[PDB]
Amino acid sequence: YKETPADERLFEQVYLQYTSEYMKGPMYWHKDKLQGSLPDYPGRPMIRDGKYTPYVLGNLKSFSSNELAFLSMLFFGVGLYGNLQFNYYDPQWAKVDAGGYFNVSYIVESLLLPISFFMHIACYIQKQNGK
Amino acid sequence: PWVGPKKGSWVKVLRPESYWYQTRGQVVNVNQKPEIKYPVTVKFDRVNFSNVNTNGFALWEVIEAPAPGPGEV
Amino acid sequence: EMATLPKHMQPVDTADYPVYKPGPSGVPKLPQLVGDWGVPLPGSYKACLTMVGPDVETACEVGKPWDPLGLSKLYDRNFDFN
Amino acid sequence: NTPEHWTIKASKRLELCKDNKAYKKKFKDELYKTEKQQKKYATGSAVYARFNKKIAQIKNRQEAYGDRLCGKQDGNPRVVATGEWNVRASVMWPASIFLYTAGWIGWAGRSYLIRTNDETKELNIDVPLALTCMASGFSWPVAAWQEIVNGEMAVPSSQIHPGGPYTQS
Amino acid sequence: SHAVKIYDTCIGCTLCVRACPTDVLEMVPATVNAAKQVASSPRVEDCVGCKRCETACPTDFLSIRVYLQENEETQYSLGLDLADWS
Amino acid sequence: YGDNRKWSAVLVPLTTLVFPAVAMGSFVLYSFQEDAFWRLVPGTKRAAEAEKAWREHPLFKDSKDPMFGLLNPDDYEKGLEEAWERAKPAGSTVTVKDKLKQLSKQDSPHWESWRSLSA
Amino acid sequence: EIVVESIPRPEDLLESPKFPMFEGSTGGYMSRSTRERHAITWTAKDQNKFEMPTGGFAIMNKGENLCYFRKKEQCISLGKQLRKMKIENYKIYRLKKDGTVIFMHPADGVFPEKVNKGRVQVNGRPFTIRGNPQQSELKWTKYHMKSYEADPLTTLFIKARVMAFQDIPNLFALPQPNMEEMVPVEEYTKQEYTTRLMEALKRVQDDRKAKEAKSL
Amino acid sequence: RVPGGKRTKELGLVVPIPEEDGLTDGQIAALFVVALVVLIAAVDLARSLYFGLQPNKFKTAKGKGSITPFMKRLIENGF
Ligand code: CLA
Ligand code: CLA
Ligand SMILES: CC1=C(C#C/C(C)=C/C=C/C(C)=C/C=C/C=C(C)/C=C/C=C(C)/C=C/[C@@]23O[C@]2(C)C[C@@H](O)CC3(C)C)C(C)(C)C[C@H](O)C1
Ligand SMILES: CC1=C(C#C/C(C)=C/C=C/C(C)=C/C=C/C=C(C)/C=C/C=C(C)/C=C/[C@@]23O[C@]2(C)C[C@@H](O)CC3(C)C)C(C)(C)C[C@H](O)C1
Ligand SMILES: CC1=C(C#C/C(C)=C/C=C/C(C)=C/C=C/C=C(C)/C=C/C=C(C)/C=C/[C@@]23O[C@]2(C)C[C@@H](O)CC3(C)C)C(C)(C)C[C@H](O)C1
Ligand SMILES: CC1=C(/C=C/C(C)=C/C=C/C(C)=C\C=C\C=C(C)\C=C\C=C(C)\C=C\C2=C(C)CCCC2(C)C)C(C)(C)CCC1
Ligand code: SF4
Ligand code: SF4
Repeated sequence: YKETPADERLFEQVYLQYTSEYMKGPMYWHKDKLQGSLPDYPGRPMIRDGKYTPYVLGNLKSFSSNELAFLSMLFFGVGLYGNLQFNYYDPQWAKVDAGGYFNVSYIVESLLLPISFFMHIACYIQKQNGK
Repeated sequence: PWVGPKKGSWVKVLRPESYWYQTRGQVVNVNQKPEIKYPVTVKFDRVNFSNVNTNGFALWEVIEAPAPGPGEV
Repeated sequence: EMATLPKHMQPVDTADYPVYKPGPSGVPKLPQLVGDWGVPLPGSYKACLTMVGPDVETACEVGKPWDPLGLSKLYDRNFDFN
Repeated sequence: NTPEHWTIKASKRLELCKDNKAYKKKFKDELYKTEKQQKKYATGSAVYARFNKKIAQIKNRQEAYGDRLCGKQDGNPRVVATGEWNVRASVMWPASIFLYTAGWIGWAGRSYLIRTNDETKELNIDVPLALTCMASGFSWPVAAWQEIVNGEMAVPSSQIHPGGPYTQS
Repeated sequence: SHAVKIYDTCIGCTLCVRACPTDVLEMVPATVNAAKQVASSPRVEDCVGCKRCETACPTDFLSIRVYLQENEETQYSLGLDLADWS
Repeated sequence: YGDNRKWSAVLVPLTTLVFPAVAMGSFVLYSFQEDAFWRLVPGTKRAAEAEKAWREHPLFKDSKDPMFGLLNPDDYEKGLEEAWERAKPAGSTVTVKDKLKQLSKQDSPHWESWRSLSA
Repeated sequence: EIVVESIPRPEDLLESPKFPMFEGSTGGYMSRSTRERHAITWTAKDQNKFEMPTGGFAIMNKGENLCYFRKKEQCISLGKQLRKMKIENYKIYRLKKDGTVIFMHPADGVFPEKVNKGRVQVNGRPFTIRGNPQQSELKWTKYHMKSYEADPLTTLFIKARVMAFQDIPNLFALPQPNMEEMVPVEEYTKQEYTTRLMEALKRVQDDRKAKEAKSL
Repeated sequence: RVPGGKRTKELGLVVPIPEEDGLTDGQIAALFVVALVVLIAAVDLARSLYFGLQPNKFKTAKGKGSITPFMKRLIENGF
């Protein structure tokens, strides 16, 4: 019997497949397999089956899709109202120049618009996950 | 039997380091000896940087492809 | 007669693994939020032929859509473009 | 502050050349230099006639350029590149004609290459076919759009060399 | 010294061996190719790094590779004549 | 103003003529030491001793092994033998242990031959 | 079977009948500053004019001829020229400072271009040139910056590792060590400790599964 | 000064010079003492950099080594 190049390639393929499965397994320890490296943090798998998990939302993973949707819509409305009022329909620059203080409501309100945006992406993620 | 592609047929080279990678050549000949690692012989109309026209490839480095059309490499 | 090439000897063509599709490893790509962008397939022009809309106004009939610039075929072309 | 100001004509940094003091002064100085150079030679000289022709050319150039816009400070005619077609010294007309001609050249050439497909024909030109392709390249816009649409223009990247290998094989 | 390596793509045409200026290479019996021989590099200590073997290699990409190592330069790899490190 | 030039009269020479000359002479003397530039010149006793110290340390004693990381080499080997048994061509005399030994071994006697100088 | 010639040191052999008739030049070896030499000895049927690698020309004696040079390169170039003249009996030796003679060029008596039995491939790699492992993959290991010297087994293992580490979704994240449970080395069986480690790993995996299944 | 700048000559820009030097000998001496401390520390640092880490220390050095509790907490947290 002679070990031909085809036989060597077959051995290489079987070795590659089996040992790759082994390395994936817990029996092989490498610096790239630490937390913060390639593998997901234990108990918090971000992507599963090519779909975002609730853990991508961090602390909002326990919020239902319905309440996430309501919060996103409410934050969008309030933040848009605050931004428009601050910028165009109730400008504060003239008052501040005169010496008055801003309308504290508008500044805190305006932050809700990006919060509303991210709350919608969280609502979609939660809904897409069956929650 | 013929292990590799038929003589004269066009094969697309799948060797990443080859000057003709992903382009097609003609199978000049195939070595039927099982002990040859790179039996297939493929010639290309485009000479590489070393002005070499033909090369030897293994059975897994060449796949069967249609003859190049007009303006295709 | 052809000697059946073993699996380990079988070449792995590059065309079989496009950029828009997971590679040989089989790992799904990053999830998309706007839509679940599945593996696209070229069927734009066939769907255009099947679709309703063309009726004698441009001297055309169902299965013969009016598309002089062929903007419906650009979806099929993007498979060859990028 | 108005849509009317979008046009380059209504700009504060430009003025019509016929009304530009700097433009008038520059041309007046060019004419003076040409006349002073002319005065050196004899009246009935061929060089004298040539200088008369050059002076006429300068005057016609001034008359033609009077309509174009030019900056207040330097008074040199400007080229409009906003995209306004109906404006003097517009870049669109030269741009469009050059783009057509350049596409003609490229199409012709690509067509010869596709038809020949041979280094021997590349070296020793098949002049009949070359002239045929040059003549045929006039419909290049329609032909190129049709080929792009139908997939006869670009080939999949898997059919051409991608480059050097960046990973282990 | 430099590193002269040979890969199985070798076809045993001997051009590298014939182009060697300081006789670093030699053909050895093998079964990998039809010529039944593959170039070897036993005397890599004498390799100067001229890459004439690489120039003469026919294969699509070289079946013989010379990796230069400037940190490990020796007198043989430097072709020293007027000075002697031995 | 300028009465501090007495400091300059001592410092400018001492800093730009004396110190550079001493540094150059010391550098020439240092160049001829056994370990001139041990962290960039191969084959130095100091470098070899440092490597041996790292090997002596328990954590790093086998950190230079490319195959390090297998918690259970015996189980890995057993699985590899099972895989090769299933995928074995008919009448194949190639064993997993023998193949692994052959692949691990190679013929490269000119790799880092300067190690002899250090030891 | 091969016999190494005496080849006396050039400083000792001031005048010999073997030396060919050559003009001489300043391109010869510097005798004051170097001691290592290379001697080339051949046999010629007739006196053929040939060019010395060191400067001018020379005439080789009918019979045995011997030349001295500084470098194996010079000796090998002269040997190539002699081969062109069809002189195949030439041999090259390296002469140390102390007179030791090392037979060099026809190492086994057969020219390298001709295949010979008993020759084994050295510095040979069993894969295409691009089969070498990635340099970044073997870092802080034996082959820290020489991926072209890794053994085939190491190349295969590293390749399999890079294939394995693409599947991010199912990769075992190494448990974080409990630094509290540290004891002096002085303070059982290897198999028993491996088994205990395996029980600990299974417990960690079960805990991870429960934690992830809590909210999913 | 003999100015060579067009703007300097035009505008009469000047380089005023004090009557007395800003710092005294004692102040310069104090600064030089601080610089000497810096130099000694820098020579020590250069020696440490040249010799790098010494993993042999666990064989002979006094003590049994120590890791700060915060460092242990960082290790447990991971990267
Ligand atoms: C068949 C002719 C032809 C065609 C169709 C193209 C097409 C292209 N070239 Mg160009 N190219 C050509 C000849 C041609 N090239 C030649 C001869 C050279 C050598 C100087 C180059 C050097 C070149 C470079 C360095 C680059 C391009 C690029 C490009 C692309 C953008 C256009 C551009 O940059 O133009 C600019 C064109 C030039 C600088 C040189 C043009 C030379 C002449 C004018 C054209 C030759 C015509 C030919 C003789 C026709 C004969 C036909 C007749 C016998 C019937 C595009 C794919 C660019 C690219 O990659 O974009 C993605 C780019 O970077 N080309
Ligand atoms: C990095 C900052 C720096 C620089 C670039 C200079 C530059 C200069 N100083 Mg010095 N000087 C410095 C800091 C610096 N000084 C400090 C902090 C002090 C206070 C102690 C002095 C006190 C001082 C005096 C009293 C005098 C100078 C003078 C000079 C001149 C000649 C050099 C000399 O005599 O040094 C002497 C000074 C020292 C030896 C003190 C240490 C200087 C610095 C900290 C060294 C930094 C080294 C650098 C980081 C790395 C060097 C690497 C090397 C191996 C190549 C020159 C303009 C002379 C002058 O004015 O001539 C007209 C002069 O009489 N300096
Ligand atoms: C439950 C369900 C469904 C549903 C639903 C339904 C009915 C959804 C309804 C959603 C609804 C009703 C959403 C309103 C948002 C209002 C906003 C954000 C207002 C902002 C308003 C703003 C920012 C206004 C600002 C100001 O103008 C103010 C006020 C006064 C002015 O002086 C000043 C300015 C300009 C600053 C489907 C679709 C049927 C099927 C699905 O499967 C399940
Ligand atoms: C805000 C507001 C108002 C409003 C409003 C709104 C929202 C209005 C919306 C209007 C809208 C949505 C108008 C679309 C037009 C689309 C056209 C013309 C497309 C033509 C496209 C054509 C002709 C394409 C042709 C081709 O592609 C074909 C088919 C096949 C190709 O092969 C070939 C070509 C490329 C040639 C009022 C009502 C004004 C009152 C008041 O002011 C307040
Ligand atoms: C040794 C011994 C013993 C002892 C002892 C005794 C009694 C020892 C006494 C020692 C004594 C009395 C030591 C004074 C030092 C003063 C110094 C260093 C002052 C420096 C001051 C400096 C460097 C200041 C410098 C400047 O800032 C100045 C001022 C002006 C500024 O412009 C800047 C400069 C830099 C110029 C025991 C205890 C009896 C028994 C034991 O068993 C053994
Ligand atoms: C209007 C206007 C303007 C603007 C403009 C713009 C912004 C444009 C854009 C443009 C663009 C953004 C474009 C794109 C493109 C893309 C692509 C993708 C392409 C491609 C191409 C091709 C493919 C071609 C081909 C051909 C032909 C056709 C011919 C010749 C030959 C050849 C082959 C080359 C300005 C201000 C300036 C000026 C004024 C006016
Ligand atoms: S190294 Fe190149 S030239 Fe030498 S035997 Fe191999 S393929 Fe032929
Ligand atoms: S680099 Fe030159 S000396 Fe070295 S092995 Fe190749 S041909 Fe011989």
